Amino acid sequence: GEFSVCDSVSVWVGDKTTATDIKGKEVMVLGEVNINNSVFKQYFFETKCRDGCRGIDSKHWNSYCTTTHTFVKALTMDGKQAAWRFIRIDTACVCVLSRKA
Amino acid sequence: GEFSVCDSVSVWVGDKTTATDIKGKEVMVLGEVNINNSVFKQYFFETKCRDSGCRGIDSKHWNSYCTTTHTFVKALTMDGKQAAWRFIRIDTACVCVLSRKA
Amino acid sequence: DIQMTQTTSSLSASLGDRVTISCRASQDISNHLNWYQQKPDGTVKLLIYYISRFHSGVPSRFSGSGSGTDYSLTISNLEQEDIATYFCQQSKTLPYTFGGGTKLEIKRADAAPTVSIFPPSSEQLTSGGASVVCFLNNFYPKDINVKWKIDGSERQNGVLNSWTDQDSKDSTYSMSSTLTLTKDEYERHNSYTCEATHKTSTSPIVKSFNRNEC
Amino acid sequence: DIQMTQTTSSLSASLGDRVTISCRASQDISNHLNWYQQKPDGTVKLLIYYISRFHSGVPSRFSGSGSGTDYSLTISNLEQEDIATYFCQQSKTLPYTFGGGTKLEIKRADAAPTVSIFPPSSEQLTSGGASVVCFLNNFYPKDINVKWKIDGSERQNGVLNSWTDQDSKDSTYSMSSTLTLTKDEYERHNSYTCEATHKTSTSPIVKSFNRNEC
Amino acid sequence: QVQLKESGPGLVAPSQSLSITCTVSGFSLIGYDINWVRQPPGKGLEWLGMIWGDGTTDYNSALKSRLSISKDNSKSQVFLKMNSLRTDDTATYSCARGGYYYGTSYYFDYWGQGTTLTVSSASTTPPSVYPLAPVCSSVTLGCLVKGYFPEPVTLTWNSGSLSSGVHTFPAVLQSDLYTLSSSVTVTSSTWPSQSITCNVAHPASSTKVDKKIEPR
Amino acid sequence: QVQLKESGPGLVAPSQSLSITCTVSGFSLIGYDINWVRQPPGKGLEWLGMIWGDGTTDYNSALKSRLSISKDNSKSQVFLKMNSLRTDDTATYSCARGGYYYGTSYYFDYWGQGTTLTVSSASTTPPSVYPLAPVCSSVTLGCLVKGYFPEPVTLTWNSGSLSSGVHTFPAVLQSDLYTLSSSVTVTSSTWPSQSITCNVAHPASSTKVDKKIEPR
Repeated sequence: GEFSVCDSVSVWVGDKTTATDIKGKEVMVLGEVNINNSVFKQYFFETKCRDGCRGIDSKHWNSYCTTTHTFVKALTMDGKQAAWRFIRIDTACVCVLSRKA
Repeated sequence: GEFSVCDSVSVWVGDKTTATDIKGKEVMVLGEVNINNSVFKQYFFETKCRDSGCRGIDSKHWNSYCTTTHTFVKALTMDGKQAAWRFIRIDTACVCVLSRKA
Repeated sequence: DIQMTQTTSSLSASLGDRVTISCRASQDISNHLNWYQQKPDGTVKLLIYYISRFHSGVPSRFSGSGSGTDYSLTISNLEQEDIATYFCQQSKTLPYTFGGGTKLEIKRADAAPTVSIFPPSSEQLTSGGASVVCFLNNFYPKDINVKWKIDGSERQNGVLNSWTDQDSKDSTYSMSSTLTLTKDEYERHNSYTCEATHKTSTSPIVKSFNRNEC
Repeated sequence: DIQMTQTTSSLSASLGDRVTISCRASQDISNHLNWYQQKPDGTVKLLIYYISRFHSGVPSRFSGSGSGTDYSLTISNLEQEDIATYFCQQSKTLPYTFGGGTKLEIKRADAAPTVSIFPPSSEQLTSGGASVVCFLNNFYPKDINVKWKIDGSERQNGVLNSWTDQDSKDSTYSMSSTLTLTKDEYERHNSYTCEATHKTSTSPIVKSFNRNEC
Repeated sequence: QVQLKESGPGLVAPSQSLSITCTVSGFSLIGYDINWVRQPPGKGLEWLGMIWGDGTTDYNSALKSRLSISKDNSKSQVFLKMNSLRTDDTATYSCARGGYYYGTSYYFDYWGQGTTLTVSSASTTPPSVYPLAPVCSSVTLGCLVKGYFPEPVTLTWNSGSLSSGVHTFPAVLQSDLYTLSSSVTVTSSTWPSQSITCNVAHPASSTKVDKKIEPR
Repeated sequence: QVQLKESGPGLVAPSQSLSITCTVSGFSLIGYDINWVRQPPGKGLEWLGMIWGDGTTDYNSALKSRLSISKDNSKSQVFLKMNSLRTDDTATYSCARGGYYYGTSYYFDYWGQGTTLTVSSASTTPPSVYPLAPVCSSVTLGCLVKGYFPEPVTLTWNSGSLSSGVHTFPAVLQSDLYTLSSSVTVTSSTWPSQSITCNVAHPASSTKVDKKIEPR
């Protein structure tokens, strides 16, 4: 059969209040979005690590599992100005290598 | 220093015309979105694999290969004749998957 | 909808054998295929998802493959705890559908049944009924025949039998037969006999009692 | 803004040595830190991103670390091709900022310069000017002194010198000195001398020519 | 540290409504889809519908809009509701958590036990319970549980403690009433010296009876 | 197969506008950010702004809204525009592609060569080019390039083929005019028997001169 090299976990995230946008700024994410008289609860699909990596040649390589991110558009607030901004959310768990000594 | 186990590549995607939504249905993705008299071009941040398995794998006890995994992101779409805000599958990562030999 | 089909819904194997449960989708589902195990205790557990991936806490001996619209679950080195029903599910598109399942009997050595017979309780006779019960416990294989007698004469009507599912620990079967009568009919006769015939003997195992002998 | 600082903007090492280029952010940038190499040919190349990650096609001997707001690039086993300027960049937040860079000289054995002197071209005299040029080529180290003479008398004014950047192949320096005069002044004198003094000798290397001797 | 438990009426007559609640623990409903599933006696599983993490729903079109799911995230409960029941809705109903391996694949990682539901015009009848003492090594005793409706009954011996060598036979249905037997094998010194009792629960009638087995 | 090339005027007077275009190849502008960067002579790099993949922009506030970036995806070109230039805008300007390692970090993976821009009131002056023949093993020859503006000039020998032992010295500025020298070291059997020529390009005046080096 087939295994992950790094154990991941995916969930819906419906209680996001803050985030950092693609320009590096800390912004406030609204709970509700409004697209043409249509009220949607603002939800995010995120994946991250489950707390080196499985199946690594540990004789020649140090390693560990790490959470990587994606940018997804979201309704936000940079102080007083509401806007459609890309923000950083968890999207994956991937292994990263390191040569010893 | 530090290396990827599987080589990924990230781009913006601005010419998406189709996609499959979270309910398994093939839908049409619009080029432009309208949120409160504000016209944004519909863009997507995607990551996938860069084409003898994964780097740094103990190949004596493990078969392996690099694979593109996905995420769901909200998008303005068209299920036939009805426009709606749907979650769709886009590329989001490259990850290694193992397999025991024999 | 997408139909999921398991053409063989019954399967019988021995300890150590390798068994294949198959599954067929009516349209292409690509890799969106999960495998579940429903034990007789009622509980359901995810074994394999995405054709071949393992859910945490699942034995090495399970294995998932697939060609086209055809999908197999393979259990190598069959162990006693694998008595269960195995079913597939496509997660490609709504509505999600499941195969009808494949039930797994694990073979064992032949075992004759322990037979016990019981007259009606005194409580039941006060009510107006009179059921005579015969347990045939812990036998293999599952096929078995129970004949009733009243005063050496065969009695076919009023007989309701019932079979347990295969025991998960010892792989045996059990079965109760019940001869129901009215109080009046039961008091008109003396000898009541339960007679079990099984592959383990050409002669049937006979248990009996007499009503007025007590 | 976030200031990126490289406090030592000049560094000199020998082949095989391990060198550390350092960088300091004025606020926490966490791991959003990139390292670039600008060779003297003008080209710029990404070496390392996210503190320690390698861009494809980058030597093993480069290495990235960091503590707090401090970040280092380490080049082990220094090779001849590493003559370049090394600069950092924070990619945390806009506006993106860069450190002022750290230029790397690679040491070599001392080398006296090849000196050659040239009178004004016939073309230039027709115009009204008269430049006398002296090249001092392929020397090390970089410090050097050029004195001019007209008829055995020192001439300080009208002298413009120019220095190349260190040669990437052989690690030497080169330098042109130019004595500019009016045509009239040049025709009133005969002997013109360029005199180079260098660490490689206490006696200066002298090159000369006479105007009317041709 | 993750379970789902379904609780429901057990019996409802044709044309009346159905309410089942799935009580969830070890995780939050804000984060996870909940699916409803159904297994008619001696038949395959059937997906009824789901409530996604964000509160949205999807149903099997076969149900003709008769089914609806809602949830209260704070109370950790999901609510199945079905109108205009038929005998075709006779099944065991289970809830199951949805789990994702990235957005690449989807599955049901945790399942509730299941609540049995019978749809019928017949009335709740409690069981009569009778002892089965042997006739005039190891000895076999018994418990006849006659004339109840609907299923199920649960049967234990000495309140669970006597677990080995127990056989509770599936019920048989004759004339709208269920009859079931159970056996236990204990040691001949163990009986009748120490008492052996038969416990029989029948949730639908809320009856609970104990019957000691006494010799003749 | 990934490059960026910047083309620009070379000279503009104070208060006039500036247009540079970045011509891109080996990739599509639909998919990648493009950044603009600036290095004044003998000073550190400075980020000017960027046009994201989706066409939106962000600029360095220090520029006081004087800068703007626009793009044409079909033509593979990015356009820098700057109004109200000052001598402070004297720099080499380069475009660079943005690259992402997931949404986790960000960098400039590919860099253009750079176009030199001088902001000044002075006028374009073409260079006079003079040969440097030796006095009355290996022989050293030369090329004086006097009195031009602005920078740069490029200098090759035998149209590039004579590349070894070439030293082109950085220009020196005296009285609003640049003067530069170049040397080449070749074999005695190569010169004077075979001809040696000095090629001097000056893009700003669109002049190109060749000067053969002849003995006295």
